[PDB]
Amino acid sequence: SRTKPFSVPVLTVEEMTNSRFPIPLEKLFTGPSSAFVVQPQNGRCTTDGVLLGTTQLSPVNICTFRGDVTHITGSRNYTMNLAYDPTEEIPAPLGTPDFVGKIQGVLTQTTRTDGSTRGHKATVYTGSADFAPKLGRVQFETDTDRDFEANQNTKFTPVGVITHRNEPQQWVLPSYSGRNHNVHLAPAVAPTFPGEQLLFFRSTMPGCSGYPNMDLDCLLPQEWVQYFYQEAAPAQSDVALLRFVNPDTGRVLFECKLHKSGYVTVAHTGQHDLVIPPNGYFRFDSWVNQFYTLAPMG
Amino acid sequence: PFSVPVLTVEEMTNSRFPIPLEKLFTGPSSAFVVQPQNGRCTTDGVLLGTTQLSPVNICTFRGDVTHITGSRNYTMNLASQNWNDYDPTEEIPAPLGTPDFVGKIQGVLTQTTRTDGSTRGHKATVYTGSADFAPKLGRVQFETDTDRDFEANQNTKFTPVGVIPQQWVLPSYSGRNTHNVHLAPAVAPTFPGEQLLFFRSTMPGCSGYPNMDLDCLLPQEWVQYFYQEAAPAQSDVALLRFVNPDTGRVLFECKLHKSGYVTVAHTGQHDLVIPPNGYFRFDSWVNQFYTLAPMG
Amino acid sequence: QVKLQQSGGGLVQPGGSLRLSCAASESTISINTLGWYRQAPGNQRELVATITTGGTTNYADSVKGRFTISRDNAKNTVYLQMNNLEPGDTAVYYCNLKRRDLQSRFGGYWGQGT
Amino acid sequence: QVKLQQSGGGLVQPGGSLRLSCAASESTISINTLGWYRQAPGNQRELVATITTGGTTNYADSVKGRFTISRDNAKNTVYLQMNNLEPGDTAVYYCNLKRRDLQSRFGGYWGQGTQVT
Repeated sequence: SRTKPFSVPVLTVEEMTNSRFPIPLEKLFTGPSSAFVVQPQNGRCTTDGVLLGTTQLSPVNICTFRGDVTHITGSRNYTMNLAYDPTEEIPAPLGTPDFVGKIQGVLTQTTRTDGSTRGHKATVYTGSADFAPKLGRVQFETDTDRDFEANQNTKFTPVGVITHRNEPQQWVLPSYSGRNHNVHLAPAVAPTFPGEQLLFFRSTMPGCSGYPNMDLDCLLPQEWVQYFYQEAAPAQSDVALLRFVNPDTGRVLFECKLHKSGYVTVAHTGQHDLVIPPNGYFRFDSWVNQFYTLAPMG
Repeated sequence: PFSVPVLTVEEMTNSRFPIPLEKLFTGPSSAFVVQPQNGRCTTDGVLLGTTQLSPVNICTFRGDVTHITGSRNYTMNLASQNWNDYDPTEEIPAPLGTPDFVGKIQGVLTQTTRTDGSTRGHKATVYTGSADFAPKLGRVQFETDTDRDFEANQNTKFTPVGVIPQQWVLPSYSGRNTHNVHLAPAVAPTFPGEQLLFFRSTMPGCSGYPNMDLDCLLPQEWVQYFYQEAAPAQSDVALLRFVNPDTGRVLFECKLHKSGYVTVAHTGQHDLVIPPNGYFRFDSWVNQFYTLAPMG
Repeated sequence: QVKLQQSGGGLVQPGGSLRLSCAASESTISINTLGWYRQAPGNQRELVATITTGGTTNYADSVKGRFTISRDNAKNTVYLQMNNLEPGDTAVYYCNLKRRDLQSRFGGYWGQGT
Repeated sequence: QVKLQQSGGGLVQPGGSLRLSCAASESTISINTLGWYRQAPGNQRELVATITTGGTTNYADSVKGRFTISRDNAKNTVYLQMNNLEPGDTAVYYCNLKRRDLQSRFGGYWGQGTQVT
């Protein structure tokens, strides 16, 4: 029948949310991606509203954890059983962290019988041998040995991350089942047009210790994921031409390629932080063919 | 045309605290004044009160810190979410995303030094009922666990986690000196036999025995949707229907007023029992004197 | 968003055999569940057989043993081999695709029916 | 969503005075900025006056002292009293409303221009 028109939310870069961590977006970055594998499992959705990988709709439940917790005796560590069918054809529980690193946050527990509440500094290492979210359990190191009760509802809320810039590695996927392979992964992403690179929506993660690599790049904003999921407009071409427009003056600053699979590319060469007006937004104009040459932007 | 997004209750986010919604509640509201300043938005996409669009930037705090010597407390001067200054000339009650209730909010204060990349994080709390809680003047105070670590002229973020609270009592945005200004109006059922419909979450607790119930008038996703679509209200009331997608059967109906709140036909407190896959659906525009069928 | 094309129906008499085919058209091939259901006179829709991308099959107790579902993920095409067809099997047969989108709440996508 | 209706145009001769009015229509009255802009033949559109619901006024440096903006919250109406008019004030004067909605990013809401000669 008649096609539903395609659209992108009218929002500036600083009004949208990063889809790989529950923080706002900060800038637009571009750089070569051949030296590393870009395969995030969050913020993955096709343009017609089909979620991929471990991507869901709620922007708060990113890198969060929920369940019941058992103390590892002799340590300040605790094991959380996740609340989960391992049979769903997904790489890991929805919202699982899709990068290797040490995430700091708060473990909060509630005791049902009377309403007691508890909170403690927790950390989870996604590259740890005891990080098996696909199997239904993860490990947190806390600051207590007796405070968290058994089989009480416990929530992990993330905050940030803990040789300089050797951690966290954002382009290295965790092993969801352990050390002895991942399944149902979203495809890796690379620009298949000469002179084109990926355009990353970049945020700065909060740091809690040391000298961490606080850059976090996502292919699609969370608001874009929610919008694509809602509208479910079919892709009439393989790539959709988006133009960055100034709403006051109407001047176009640059144009980009929005691929139907769910990533953006620009015509540039080299690492570059895009300088844009604070009120600029992305506007959809047309569906372009496979031979479309983007006008390059400095 | 007008519409509401096809989402279940448990898939949406509370607009007064960055946490997922949990249930639907309804009850009498005569014994308290319902005037929240977050999660307020007209149906044609006009934000009211201290409401903005980011669902993660609710109850957060950004700026620079100064140490109160002899204590573990700190004083943060506020910057807008774009890292610009908070301009108190803005005809808003307080910086957008400000907590709109009295209580102690626990969280983490994180700081980064620009030159070398040193980072620190510390347990912090902010009391919205305190004398030094004056966001409208561009200043808040934080109770920390350190007296030495946080530096000056360095960007600092406060991310909330939970409470240690009077949910329906607004803070004094400029302190105990002045009154609050440009408040979103209080809502109440103006039709006989009707009650308000609250989207209810349970706030995390980190100490003590706090009352963790938090009700919002609109889910944050509804606010984003209304702001994006900008559909003009053709009537005083928008008739919504909660529908089970498996069978198509209507569970109940409710009235979405153009100012931004929902009412149901009920009498007495009740936590609504709903199917997990149900969603709200817009059907038509009806007048204010439309009698809803009783809600189970 | 997703189109479905059925073929291979018809009518046999007791002891006969048939084979149904359903080809899917997606802009990007997804991980989905593809299956066959059937609807009888004055009777509601019931399951015949479903198959996933990984290969998990679920058969209805009525057709368990006689009917066989098969899948080709490269072509996104599902097949249903019906052997020992008996009068209790005369119905309209629908092909269905269910993936991780909004339409999943409402049952997914459907074919014409035979 | 928002409707604006202006009135008060005409022709004066140098040294004269006139007054424009603009009434707004909203389904729910908002905290907003009501103002006047103007565009001259072959010229860019420029600001002449704004005022908020709280009363904050902003004038263009060319019209300070001669032009006076006024507001009525109960009637949701903005008035512009232009005294000591110049031949350089011949232009189309537009009424503008800006509230906290999406449209505000594209310049707010506009009324039908009013010619001033």
